[PDB]
Amino acid sequence: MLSPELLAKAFPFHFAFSRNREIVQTGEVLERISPEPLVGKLIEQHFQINRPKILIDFDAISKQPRALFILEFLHNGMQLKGQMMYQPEEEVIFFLGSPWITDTTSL
Amino acid sequence: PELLAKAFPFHFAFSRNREIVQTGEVLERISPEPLVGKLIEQHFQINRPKILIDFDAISKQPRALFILEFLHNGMQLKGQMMYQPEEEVIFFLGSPWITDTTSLAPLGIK
Repeated sequence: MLSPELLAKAFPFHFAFSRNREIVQTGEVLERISPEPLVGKLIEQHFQINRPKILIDFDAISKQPRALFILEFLHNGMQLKGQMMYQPEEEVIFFLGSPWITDTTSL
Repeated sequence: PELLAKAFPFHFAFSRNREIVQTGEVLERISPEPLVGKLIEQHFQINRPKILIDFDAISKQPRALFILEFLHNGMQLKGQMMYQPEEEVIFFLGSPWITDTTSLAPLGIK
């Protein structure tokens, strides 16, 4: 029921990836923040998954739809937390992440 | 900053009297009634942690993930409660859990 334009705007720090681990879309704020452009790049060159303890693996990720995911943006060290929303029809996962705001979190 | 208002379109901010003083762009769009000036407990419940809706109590859980439920439709918003001592407000930087059913459409007439 969710508009793709609405989803993207609702989550300014999201990224979406395909099963080859390539990033296919990013939110407005995330893109503006990254030094390299993220679309076309592999997840593991820009992110680390801190929680749950699992592989950056499309299939492994699709098996945990209720888990709170915590990813680190390797560039600034921000801890992004959120849902990994699986779209089986599109063969895309959306990490609908947003940063924890601590005193030393720099955007 | 006031980028915070933009990067968290579902946020709301509140004061010690539990009055909502500010809301994100998307939260207002989907709300059945304007939230600014309303009391938190008329519109939301806290599911996690198992705490009172209380400015002081919330301010002492700075590292907890809060789960609030928007009472109107059962939407679960998850996020940080970020205290701002200099402004005398807490920001709930929540985001909705997204399901097949999720609508981020404005409500229409009535």
